[PDB]
Amino acid sequence: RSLFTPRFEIKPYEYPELLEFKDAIRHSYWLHTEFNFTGDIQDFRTHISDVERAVITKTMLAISQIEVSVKRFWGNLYNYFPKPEIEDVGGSFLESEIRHKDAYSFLLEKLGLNEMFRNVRQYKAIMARIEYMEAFMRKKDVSQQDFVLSLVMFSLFVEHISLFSQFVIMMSFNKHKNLFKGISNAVEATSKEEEIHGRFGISLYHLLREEQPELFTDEFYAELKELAEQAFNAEKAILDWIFEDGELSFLSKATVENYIANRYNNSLVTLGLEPIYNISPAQLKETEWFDIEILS
Amino acid sequence: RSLFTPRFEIKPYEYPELLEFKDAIRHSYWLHTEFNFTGDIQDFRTHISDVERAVITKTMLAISQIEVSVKRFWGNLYNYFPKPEIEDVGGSFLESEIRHKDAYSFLLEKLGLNEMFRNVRQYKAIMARIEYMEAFMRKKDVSQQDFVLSLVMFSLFVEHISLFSQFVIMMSFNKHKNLFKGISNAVEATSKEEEIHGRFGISLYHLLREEQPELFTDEFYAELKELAEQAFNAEKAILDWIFEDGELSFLSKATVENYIANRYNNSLVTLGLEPIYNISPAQLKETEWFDIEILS
Ligand SMILES: [Mg+2]
Ligand SMILES: [Mg+2]
Ligand SMILES: [Mn+2]
Ligand SMILES: [Mn+2]
Ligand SMILES: [Mn+2]
Ligand SMILES: [Mn+2]
Repeated sequence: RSLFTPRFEIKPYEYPELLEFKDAIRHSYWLHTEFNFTGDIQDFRTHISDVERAVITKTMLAISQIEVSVKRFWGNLYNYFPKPEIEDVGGSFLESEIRHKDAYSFLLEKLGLNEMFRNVRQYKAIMARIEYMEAFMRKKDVSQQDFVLSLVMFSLFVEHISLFSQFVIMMSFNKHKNLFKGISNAVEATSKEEEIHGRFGISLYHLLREEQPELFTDEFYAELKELAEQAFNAEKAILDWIFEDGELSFLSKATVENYIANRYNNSLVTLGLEPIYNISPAQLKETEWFDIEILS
Repeated sequence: RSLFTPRFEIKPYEYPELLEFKDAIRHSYWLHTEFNFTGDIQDFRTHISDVERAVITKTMLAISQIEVSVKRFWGNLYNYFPKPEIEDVGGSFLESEIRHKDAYSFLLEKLGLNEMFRNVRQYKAIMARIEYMEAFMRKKDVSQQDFVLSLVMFSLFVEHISLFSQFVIMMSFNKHKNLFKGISNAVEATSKEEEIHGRFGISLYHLLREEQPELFTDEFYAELKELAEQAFNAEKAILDWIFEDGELSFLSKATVENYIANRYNNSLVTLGLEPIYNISPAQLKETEWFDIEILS
């Protein structure tokens, strides 16, 4: 049994447990047309302060900078792991990313953000994210080991963390102020699907660690740690930018930073590595409603 | 404007009209778990003749030989036409083919046809189909002209013709005898999506004819006609095989042949070529109910 070995016949499956990720993404299926964003537009116009409007503007630009794009990694995974069950999951995930793109493209239009988004790659903090996401993928085609590192970084640090500070910010407006219910619904649906995407990569990692332990060298983990540090520093910079004009009365920048730092620790621990950030349990209690909503 | 030219920015779309095929396939979305097949299994065991059982067995094997496979052409289209709107349609189409695969894999298992399907290449007519489908694709990466020929043959023949004799056969049991209602519903839903798939390819053909006329040489059309004839001969052989133990009391082989010969003529006319076959109006009237059902 090897993930890298092509298999022509559909059945019997070699990795039947992976099909649960296809079942999961079918259950999570959603389209933005299931929500009416009229109340969100009203909220953006007259129910928030200028400080809050600046936060929401930059948070939605940051979400869209990932979601409003062509995302083909999961759809292409079969080229590296040529298994029928890999294509079943990867192609279903790619379609889910089309649905996400349509949702956030619609929201950019409705919030009047198209012009700002056209220039989004101008913001220094966005450039920092682009830098690490490009670094994550740069060598994916060089070797099996380099591909596996790209897969791990994408699954555990992009899919499970990059957008989550923005997801928490947007859903916090609904939790604390009963505002932006439509965007809260779209963000919740998106979060659940990104959780599924990253968990697929975690399963692949555990399989790969058993099948080809020689890929997982000291050098592999040292580079992974360096890349994860670059990613966290960039997502902190995104938070500094989002809150540059003032913080929210109901959710501080530090609390959001603590939330994603805990997710970096969790990803490192999932990989077998040590956690490195000192987490506030009190601030985690402040945001734990989000994890209960997304995962329960 | 050129389909071969990469575009990075999502909006504005260069080919916004192609997004209607994404809308269409979202509207047609279905899973086989929406249907109860228990009545169909009982029908297969107890409510049909030995002649009818042979027809259904081979017809379901023939549908499955295409549908129960790894089908990546639409997902890979972006590699050749690197447009966001192409990925939107192609990725959504690929996911629809995963749903088709799951439906017919389920029906193979429920009808006890797994072992027959494992040996489906023993059948001469199936080998004839494999041969033309391989011929359609084997040069797709040699040149732009070869890729477009593969795209045209896949669109106008594999998606619009290959399975449709089998779709008509399966839905005819419900139409004339109120049997196999579950499979009728699944085949109807499959037919609607294959219609959408082929229509997308037709739209691409018309665009390419205008943008890239240098591809559509006398030699291109000569090779197209040769491949189309090879494919139609093979689908006639599939029909001969499906009915070789006897024809149905309510639907003759000639009537089904006439139906697909008309579709074949129509694909040729769509391409600007002459129709090949004389078509019986009376037999077309016998199967008109099917086109009404699919096109509603
Ligand atoms: Mg909920
Ligand atoms: Mg109907
Ligand atoms: Mn997404
Ligand atoms: Mn994702
Ligand atoms: Mn299909
Ligand atoms: Mn199709």
